Amino acid sequence: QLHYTVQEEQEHGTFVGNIAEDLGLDITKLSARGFQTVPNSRTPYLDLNLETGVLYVNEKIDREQICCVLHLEVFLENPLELFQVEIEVLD
Amino acid sequence: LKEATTHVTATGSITLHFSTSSPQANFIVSLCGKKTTCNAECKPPADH
Amino acid sequence: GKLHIPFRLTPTVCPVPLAHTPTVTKWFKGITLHLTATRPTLLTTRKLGLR
Repeated sequence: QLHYTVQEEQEHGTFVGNIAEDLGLDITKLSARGFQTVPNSRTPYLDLNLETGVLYVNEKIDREQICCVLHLEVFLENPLELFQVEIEVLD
Repeated sequence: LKEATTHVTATGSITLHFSTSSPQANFIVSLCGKKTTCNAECKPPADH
Repeated sequence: GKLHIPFRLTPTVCPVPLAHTPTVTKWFKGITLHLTATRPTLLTTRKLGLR
């Protein structure tokens, strides 16, 4: 449901998006509710910090190698919810 | 009976709700200490 | 030596369909469930007692 964008050849740890602040989920309840990346919609270019609910760059984004966008999913328990993030890469 | 305690002022009228499984309702209401018997003839319910 | 076997079978959540709600008609000591299901769906009934 989320739509984010990144520039071309960003660096590791650079900001991409804030999942919790955009979805309205409470930040301090992420650990008790089990905020975690869905094992299916995983990418080798973007990872999210579990505590802050912030998705950032894990590996340098190669525009030629990945291509056309990237997809990721998060899941939360008690209550059980699933969310999808789609990220554009510029040229 | 549905309810347990009733507010009571003086020389008045109150109402209570109850459930039973018998066609006859011959039973004892203990209104606030003492007993009082009650008689009825109940009907079968419409809903199965 | 030993190598890891990757792709660990991990728990997750995943959606399942919710079937059309049955139409219950009530007759004496019983109920008739009118059921619509495009795909095969499981119906399980039990009695709330000794047997």
